[PDB]
Amino acid sequence: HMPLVALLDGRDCTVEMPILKDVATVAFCDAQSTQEIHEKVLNEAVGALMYHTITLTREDLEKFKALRIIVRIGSGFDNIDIKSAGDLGIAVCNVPAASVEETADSTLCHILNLYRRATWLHQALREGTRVQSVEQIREVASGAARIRGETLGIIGFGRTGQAVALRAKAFGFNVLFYDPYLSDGVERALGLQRVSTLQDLLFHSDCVTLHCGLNEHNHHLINDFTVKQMRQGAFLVNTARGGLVDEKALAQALKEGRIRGAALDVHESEPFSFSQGPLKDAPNLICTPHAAWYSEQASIEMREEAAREIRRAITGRIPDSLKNCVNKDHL
Amino acid sequence: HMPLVALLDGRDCTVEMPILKDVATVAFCDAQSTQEIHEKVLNEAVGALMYHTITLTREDLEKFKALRIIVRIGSGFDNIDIKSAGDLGIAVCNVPAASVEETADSTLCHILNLYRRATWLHQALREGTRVQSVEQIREVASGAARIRGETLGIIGFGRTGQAVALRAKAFGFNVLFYDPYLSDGVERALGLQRVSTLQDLLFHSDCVTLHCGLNEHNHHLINDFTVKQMRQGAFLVNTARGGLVDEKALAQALKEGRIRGAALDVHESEPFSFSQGPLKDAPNLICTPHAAWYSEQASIEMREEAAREIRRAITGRIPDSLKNCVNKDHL
Amino acid sequence: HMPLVALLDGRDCTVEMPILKDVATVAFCDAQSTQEIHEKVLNEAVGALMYHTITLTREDLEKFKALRIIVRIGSGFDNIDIKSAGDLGIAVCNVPAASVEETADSTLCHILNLYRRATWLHQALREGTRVQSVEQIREVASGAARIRGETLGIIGFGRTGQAVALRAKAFGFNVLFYDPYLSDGVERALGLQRVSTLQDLLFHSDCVTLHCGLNEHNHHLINDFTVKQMRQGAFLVNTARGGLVDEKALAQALKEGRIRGAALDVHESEPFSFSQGPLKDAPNLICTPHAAWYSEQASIEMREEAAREIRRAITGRIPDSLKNCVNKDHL
Amino acid sequence: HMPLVALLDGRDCTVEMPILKDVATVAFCDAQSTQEIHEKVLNEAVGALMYHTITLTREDLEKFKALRIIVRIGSGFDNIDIKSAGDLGIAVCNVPAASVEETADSTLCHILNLYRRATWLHQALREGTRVQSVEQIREVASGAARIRGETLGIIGFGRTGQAVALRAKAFGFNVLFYDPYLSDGVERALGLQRVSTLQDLLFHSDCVTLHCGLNEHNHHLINDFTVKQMRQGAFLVNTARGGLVDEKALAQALKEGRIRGAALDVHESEPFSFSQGPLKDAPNLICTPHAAWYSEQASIEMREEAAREIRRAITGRIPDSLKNCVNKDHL
Ligand SMILES: Nc1ncnc2c1ncn2[C@@H]1O[C@H](COP(=O)(O)O)[C@@H](O)[C@H]1O
Ligand SMILES: Nc1ncnc2c1ncn2[C@@H]1O[C@H](COP(=O)(O)O)[C@@H](O)[C@H]1O
Ligand SMILES: Nc1ncnc2c1ncn2[C@@H]1O[C@H](COP(=O)(O)O)[C@@H](O)[C@H]1O
Ligand SMILES: Nc1ncnc2c1ncn2[C@@H]1O[C@H](COP(=O)(O)O)[C@@H](O)[C@H]1O
Ligand SMILES: [Ca+2]
Ligand SMILES: [Ca+2]
Ligand SMILES: [Ca+2]
Ligand SMILES: [Ca+2]
Repeated sequence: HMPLVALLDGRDCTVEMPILKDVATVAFCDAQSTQEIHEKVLNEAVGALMYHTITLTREDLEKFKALRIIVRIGSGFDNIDIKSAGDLGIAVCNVPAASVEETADSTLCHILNLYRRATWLHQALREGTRVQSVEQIREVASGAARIRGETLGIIGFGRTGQAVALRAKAFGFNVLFYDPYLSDGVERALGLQRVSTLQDLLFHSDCVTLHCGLNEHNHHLINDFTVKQMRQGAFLVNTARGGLVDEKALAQALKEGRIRGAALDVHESEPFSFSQGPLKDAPNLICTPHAAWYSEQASIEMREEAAREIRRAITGRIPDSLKNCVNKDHL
Repeated sequence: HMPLVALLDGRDCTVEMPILKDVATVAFCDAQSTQEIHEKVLNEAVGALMYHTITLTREDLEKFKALRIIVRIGSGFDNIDIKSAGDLGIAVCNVPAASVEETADSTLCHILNLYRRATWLHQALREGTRVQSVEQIREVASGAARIRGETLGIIGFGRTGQAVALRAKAFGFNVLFYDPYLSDGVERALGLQRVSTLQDLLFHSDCVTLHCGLNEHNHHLINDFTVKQMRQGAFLVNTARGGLVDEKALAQALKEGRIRGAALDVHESEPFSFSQGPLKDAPNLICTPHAAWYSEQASIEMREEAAREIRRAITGRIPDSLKNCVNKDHL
Repeated sequence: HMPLVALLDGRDCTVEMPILKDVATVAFCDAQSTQEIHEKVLNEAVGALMYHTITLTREDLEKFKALRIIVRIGSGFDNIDIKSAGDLGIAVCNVPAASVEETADSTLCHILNLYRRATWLHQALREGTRVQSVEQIREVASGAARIRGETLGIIGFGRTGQAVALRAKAFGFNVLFYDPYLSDGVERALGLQRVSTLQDLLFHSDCVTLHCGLNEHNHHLINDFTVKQMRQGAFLVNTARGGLVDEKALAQALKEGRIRGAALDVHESEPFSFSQGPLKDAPNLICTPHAAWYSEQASIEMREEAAREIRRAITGRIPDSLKNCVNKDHL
Repeated sequence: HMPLVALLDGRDCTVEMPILKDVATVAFCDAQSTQEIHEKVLNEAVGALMYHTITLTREDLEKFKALRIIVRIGSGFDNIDIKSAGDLGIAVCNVPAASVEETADSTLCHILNLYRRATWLHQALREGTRVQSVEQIREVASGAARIRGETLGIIGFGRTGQAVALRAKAFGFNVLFYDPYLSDGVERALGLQRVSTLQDLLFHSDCVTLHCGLNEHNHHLINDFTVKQMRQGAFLVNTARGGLVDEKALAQALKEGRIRGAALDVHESEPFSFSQGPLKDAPNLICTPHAAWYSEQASIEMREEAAREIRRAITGRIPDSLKNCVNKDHL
């Protein structure tokens, strides 16, 4: 009788089971919350696989009586109290590399959608707008702007942020980044300008894109205060984490025109709806349902890697055998 | 009393008049056809400014009794019989450089919109789709594909085509082009692979993008025959000219899935409508109303350049003074 | 009995003969001048292969009594009177693509050799210089300069020039070019700045590199006059043609320090010697013996292509069958 | 009376003193070894500035009776026992960013010097070689190779390594790297392939370039064993640290042709001489006297930064105030 591993917030384990067949019994819960988890898993689950639709607090984690590893199928782990998980003796891991370029591609797509208004232009044709003269073109496409010379400010200069920068350079962007945790000179290897503070980044950027994890020190990084530091008519793009932005502040900025447009793949409350929330009636808003990460090859890659990480934890020694443990310090 | 210059298919001459004030009387016609042009212009117009919403055949041009220059405010001139215009002693000019990067940016936006489905994903949220689980994400975003390793086939390797290639390289595309008029070795300077025939390009390309003018030899370049030469599930993008594609052929390819998606800024009949035409009910279609060229700075640049070209023709010697005459041979 | 083809200024025909065996008798002359060509070739040679070490004037070409094609094994043809050759009914062809990237790589090597002084630094160690302290390093390497922010001015924006630009961009150069024959907007497709005149290019460039053919209108393009228009302490690089530079002017500029250094793969009189010529005692000079074009694969590629061009001329119709005829107008 | 700071292995403190004037007395020793340091500095020196020409062992550091900070004017600190320095309560710092791009430029210069033989070709002309025929060009330039398609293997994917990769991509290199300390996915952000082991890197690379620090685990990383794992006729470039290569092994590889050429800015014993050492008579060797880092702007930048770091240590709290302390763990 092998250890039990549970896919907490999902139903499909097809990609994982060929890797774990002779290692662990695999069950799933399709649970949005811990309340919806059968007590068989809580008391006996040795490992857990998990996406982004369930959050595990210290109280949620204290209900598990035998869990020793949690593997987030994906890069971000802000939905898990990793320090409490470490206190309780539970290793938390992630899969960081699978969707780096997918997300950067989705990001560039949203950046170009703002500067070129292709998505809004398509809606206008879906809604029946007639664009016959060169002069109706200019009106319907009003706001489309030349990209060369514009300044793109990247918050978070890690893997995805650097992929964004590389792509942005080819379109003629002047690319800056702000990352207060990187060592001196990372800007030089890649031929970019770096700034010391968020205020400087927002001050100089016509378009601000977010590419940092959500941690204890940057909740609502974009807030009513820091939004006033953004250039008039600036763009905001967020394919990182919804909790990084105060949507109430953003909603007002868009309504008053202080921000000309925003493209958001993530939101404070998901799933997102154009009928519920602070952006209920905000203008110049493009939204995708947390899909910037998804490609068929990326989805398979991350699930196979996560399954292997579970295998390494069961058959090996924690945390030495793990390749992407994110709470070694708290463990 | 100065020579008369007429903005044929438009109303706004504000950008042009400061340049032409002391050179020519400036009138406009706001005419979609030659039938709608007041006979005062036909008999006395010495020069003409024109966009893409009116076509001038040999018969249309023979109605002008004093015209000696036509300046297309824009790069393409397929809407003017340039060889007959030259026969009749009328120089035809264009403005090629103003929207090179704007169009390449719109093109990359449409390419990424197909590979990432951001525009379709936004529609699904506008239509009320609920995307709660990781598993509804995969379904709603089904078709989104990893770009690295994919092959982008560029038809037409001129200014816009080369800007497309440069940008595409940064996303990991394998970029080929087909241009049967360029000299030997242009592929080498830019680090790209070139193919000899359209069939080869379509054979190897997962995504085909068009960046050639519409001339007498490539009407319906993409037709029922050449569409069968495209890879199964390939992408098509067209920000060049609508006449290059047989939409009846494309409509069927999209319906049967031989082409997974198409992004079109231009169409056989403009203005485009999702309710009229061969693509009335075609799936996986993204459309923009011939706006890939438009930025505020590009629109001003092209109009000022065209006004200067008109000035050079009136005050100087034709065709020696013109900087962008496109029918010197037929003149 | 087949037509005779002669390798005029060489001995080795090994690469060409498998292609021409059943098409033409192949002889060689190893001749630096026409005076050294056996009269059998002059009177009967139907085709000719040729490198850069022999020049054919109208008088040289009038000695051939049956020649109908000349194929330059290489890109440049300034050593052939192509217009007189056309008058006499002789097609002249070249092979332009084989060494585009080789030359751009040699160019970047010479550019970096000037900015980094690696070649001069190696000489100093060959001559026995002792570099022990950080302070002898600065002295021996005195002149080495930071590249980011420097301006590279490209004269000639064709295949090699554009390959130079692409590479130069990655090192942080600000790249301009001057090419008075290209159409409007070529700078935009590639994300570069263009200037109208040679004076402007030389005015703004810290390092000037030449990548244009030698034609009737740019002999001694760099002369005593235009050298005074160069920035103080500027760099000059020439991998194009020696006839483009007045070496007497350059020698003085280097001696007086108006030019800090020059890297030359070509020269007014070849073969080059550090003991003969106007640069006999010029300082800060790096020289290579007209080898910027050479790689093993490039040398084979060009010779096979040239052999095929000869084959096409003998077995087909001139000039219709030729792929790289450079005097179709004069023919 | 202020604290004393000593430039140990140098004489020039001009750039540093305006920053330290009112903070510390500044003396210099111009010492290649600790034996040559006046005892006034040993007993009273509170801080130390230092380049790469003196090494400080535990025994050297134990002679200082009041030293509390050492600042290496430069990136590498392999010449300082940092762990013993930390044991003795001495913070060790460096200046990492000043010469990132200078070194990458020197590296690319040496890489191109090998592939293009420009430096060797210039020597041949200095030695009087006559290169008249196309056929003497091929012989004298024999070995010059086409770069597109070649594989560049980077050992060490930090700041300089990544700058090397970016530049190398533009020349057509296929760039791999090996860095066993970086997290999963760094290769993806930058569009490169990564390998797990040194053997794999050496196996696939036509040209191997070193860009890692010298630490306790990679002395003689390139040794007689690992040299046999290099591809036949491969290139080696080293602008990092001389101690990374067994020159006896390299000397033999070059003599037998297993390595076609090597470009070395650093060496096991410096200063380097072509008359002393294991490479006394090694062929196909290019050498520079540890100058890859030097530009005028880089030299000033690093000295001002180091002076500021000394100022921060004297006027602030160690190690909290330091911006580039490299032994916080051992302190
Ligand atoms: N508040 C913040 N502001 C800017 N950058 C941040 C912040 N928090 C984290 N980061 C950076 O975001 C990056 C995440 O990269 P990755 O997780 O590899 O995509 C890291 O370089 C972090 O240092
Ligand atoms: N039928 C065709 N197929 C491929 N390329 C074409 C065709 N017709 C024209 N072109 C090319 O399209 C390019 C137009 O570039 P531009 O007008 O500068 O954007 C030129 O390089 C033409 O040679
Ligand atoms: N005097 C000149 N100044 C600047 N560019 C020139 C000059 N003469 C020729 N060229 C350009 O040099 C380029 C040669 O390119 P290629 O022969 O393809 O390497 C062409 O673009 C020419 O227009
Ligand atoms: N033995 C080694 N093999 C490969 N990479 C190494 C080795 N030792 C250190 N490195 C890497 O070298 C890089 C140094 O970068 P930097 O000091 O920023 O130029 C870091 O990424 C290290 O992980
Ligand atoms: Ca703006
Ligand atoms: Ca596909
Ligand atoms: Ca200078
Ligand atoms: Ca080789």
